[PDB]
Amino acid sequence: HELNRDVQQKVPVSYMDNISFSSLSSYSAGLTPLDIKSIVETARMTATARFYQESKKCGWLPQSILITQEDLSKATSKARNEFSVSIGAPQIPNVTWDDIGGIDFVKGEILDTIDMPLKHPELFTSGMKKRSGILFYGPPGTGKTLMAKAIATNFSLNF
Amino acid sequence: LKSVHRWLSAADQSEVVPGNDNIEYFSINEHGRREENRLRLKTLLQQDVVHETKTSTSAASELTAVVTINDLLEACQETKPSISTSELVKLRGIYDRFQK
Ligand SMILES: Nc1ncnc2c1ncn2[C@@H]1O[C@H](COP(=O)(O)OP(=O)(O)OP(=O)(O)O)[C@@H](O)[C@H]1O
Ligand SMILES: [Mg+2]
Repeated sequence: HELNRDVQQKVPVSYMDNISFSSLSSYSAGLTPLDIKSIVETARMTATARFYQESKKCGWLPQSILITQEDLSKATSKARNEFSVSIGAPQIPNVTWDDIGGIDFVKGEILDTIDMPLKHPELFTSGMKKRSGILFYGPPGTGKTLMAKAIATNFSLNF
Repeated sequence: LKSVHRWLSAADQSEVVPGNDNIEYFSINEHGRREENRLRLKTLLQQDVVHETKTSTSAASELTAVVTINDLLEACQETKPSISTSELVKLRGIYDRFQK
């Protein structure tokens, strides 16, 4: 009802329940400073555009505007860059390099500093042991530019 | 750390509430690549709201942080200074009498 009421157009609007509210909740949303309204409206425009696209006597008319996860992904990625002054970055600057913890022992240990505060060993006290934060010599000549991004996408959630 | 690793060695598996990985019919694969997993996950997430933020695995106490001698002797040998200490016994030698 809130998505519809302002569109006077007789054809109704809806999402469809294949949406992943959990995949929105973090991967799609990061720090974003509310005004999620901007997201949902940006989607509603784009979804309506493809509807009026097919409205030109194309192969079928599903008789309702239907939002889709792809337009939410596009919308959120646009929202991170239309705010072009923003210093931030998306979560997924990384491909083919998904945290290959077996390629070497050191890769087998980067995961320590993330897996632990993910509370998988315990619901830690948040008030005793100093954090195993990493100060990376790593491969000194080259690598580092990639390294942090690679782990950050694949076992964490923003950069 | 030793106590935590013993505790983790107790918490070392999903001892309760295993994953409900029931497999439905092998759908008639006239087309597609039988990627049933994503559809099954979407269906189960929609129907059960597993992320309703109330259930917990609770395979261990999250408590009972036992402490014991058992690993303390991993002190082994300390990498201490003052294996050679002539400088520091000369430090005492400055106060051999009460002067300064
Ligand atoms: N171990 C590696 N395996 C594969 N490609 C690598 C590796 N190390 C570096 N590269 C290449 O270089 C990139 C990451 O290292 P890069 O040369 O950008 O670092 P850098 O600019 O020296 O880092 P820093 O941020 O410390 O200045 C990767 O995108 C890849 O193209
Ligand atoms: Mg660099």
